Parts: sequence; structure tokens; C-alpha cells
Amino acid sequence: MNPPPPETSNPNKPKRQTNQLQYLLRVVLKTLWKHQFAWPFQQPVDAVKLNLPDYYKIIKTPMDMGTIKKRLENNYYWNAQECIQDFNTMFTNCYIYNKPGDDIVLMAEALEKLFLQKINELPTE
Ligand SMILES: CN1C(=O)c2cccc3c2C1=Cc1cccnc1N3Cc1cccc(C(N)=O)c1
Repeated sequence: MNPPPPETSNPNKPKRQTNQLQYLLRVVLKTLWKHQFAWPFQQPVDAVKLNLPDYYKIIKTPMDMGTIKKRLENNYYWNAQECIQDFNTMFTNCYIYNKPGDDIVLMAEALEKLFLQKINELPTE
């Protein structure tokens, strides 16, 4: 059964736009989105649809690139490190819910490498 998805707006949280956050949307997220292994990570896990009633019994801080995309579009984040933390949470959730060698884990591993390649150098202020 599904919890509400993570928030993509929060009016008591201050917003910011930075060159690095713009890059995280235009380059990092929008490029990873197109990778052949991106599809599991483009939306919150629908545990009812996928018949994973344990998913949210294990994963307590869910995160996905659909949520990240919407947060970037809303200027939800204060800085690039906050957004990077959401990507890292998404990858780590996959490793936590699954185990080494699983197909979904191989997909996350490849996407994580591409993510790190792209954030290795960010634009400056
Ligand atoms: C983030 N996420 C998981 O952690 C996870 C664990 C098991 C199953 C899924 C996911 C998943 C996202 C997901 C999104 C859309 C449709 N289905 C999803 N699936 C199907 C799948 C993907 C790859 C391999 C298998 C398999 N068991 O071979 C099954």
C-alpha cells in the first residue's frame, strides 16, 4: 500500500536558484532520464501496482527522479548539495531494498556512475 509521494513544494522552506541547480536540471537529470536504465527511477515506486507490499516497510525515505525533477522545476532546493543528496538517497534505497547482483541493482549501479561523472565538475557561481 502507498504512502503519499515526497513533497515537491513547501511554502515554509526557502527557495533558491543557483547556476549549479540549473545545471542539475538541464544537464544531469535530463541526461540521466534518457538512459536505457532510467525507467525504474522516473517516478515514485508504486508498491500496489508492483506487488511490493514490503517496499515502504523497508524504505523510509523514498526518492525518485520524477520527484527530483519537480523539485528542481519548483526551485524547491536551497543548493545543489541538497539535490545531490536526493539522488544519493534514491540510489541507496535501491541497494537497501534489493541485493547485489539483482537486475535493478545493476541498473542503479550504472546510473550512479553516470551521475557521478556528471557532477564531478559543476559550474561556478
Ligand atoms: C526502484 N525500484 C526498485 O528498487 C525495485 C525493485 C523491484 C522491482 C522494481 C523496482 C524499482 C522500480 C520500478 C519502477 C517501475 C516498474 N517497476 C519497478 N520495478 C520492476 C523491476 C525492475 C528491474 C528488475 C526487476 C526484477 N525483479 O527483475 C523488476
